Amino acid sequence: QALQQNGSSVLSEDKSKRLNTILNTMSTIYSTGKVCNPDNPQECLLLE
Amino acid sequence: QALQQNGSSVLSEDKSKRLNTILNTMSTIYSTGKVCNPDNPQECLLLE
Ligand SMILES: *[C@@H]1O[C@H](CO)[C@@H](O[C@@H]2O[C@H](CO)[C@@H](O)[C@H](O)[C@H]2NC(C)=O)[C@H](O)[C@H]1NC(C)=O
Ligand SMILES: *[C@@H]1O[C@H](CO)[C@@H](O[C@@H]2O[C@H](CO)[C@@H](O)[C@H](O)[C@H]2NC(C)=O)[C@H](O)[C@H]1NC(C)=O
Repeated sequence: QALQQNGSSVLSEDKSKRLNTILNTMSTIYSTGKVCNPDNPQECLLLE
Repeated sequence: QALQQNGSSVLSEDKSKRLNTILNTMSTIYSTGKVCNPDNPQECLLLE
């Protein structure tokens, strides 16, 4: 039963690639998001 | 008369400082400003 699980393989190929690109997009948005000042918008800050 | 010109020194000290900081601000805004796509705002392009 530790080797039986199919995981996400039961999904169709199109839906599987859609889920993969959604996960990648969410991770990238979190990793490279920027905010900056209302008065000096030339320099922005990351999160970390 | 090539050495006699008073230049910008006739201005008051506060006004001279104001003009200098205005010029520096304008140059920096031109140099470091950037724009980016409406759909993927994570990466933004400079001018040059
Ligand atoms: C994991 O994947 C297997 C095969 O990929 C799946 O088995 C299917 O099971 C149904 C119902 O018994 C059969 O009618 C199909 O013919 C099987 N294969 C197909 C074509 O999907 C099953 O979904 C999963 N097995 C477990 C234990 O979770
Ligand atoms: C710039 O040089 C001029 C030329 O002398 C200086 O002008 C003086 O003030 C008035 C306006 O020209 C004149 O009537 C005086 O004869 C000038 N005497 C001086 C030396 O003040 C002016 O002072 C100089 N500007 C600065 C910032 O020193």
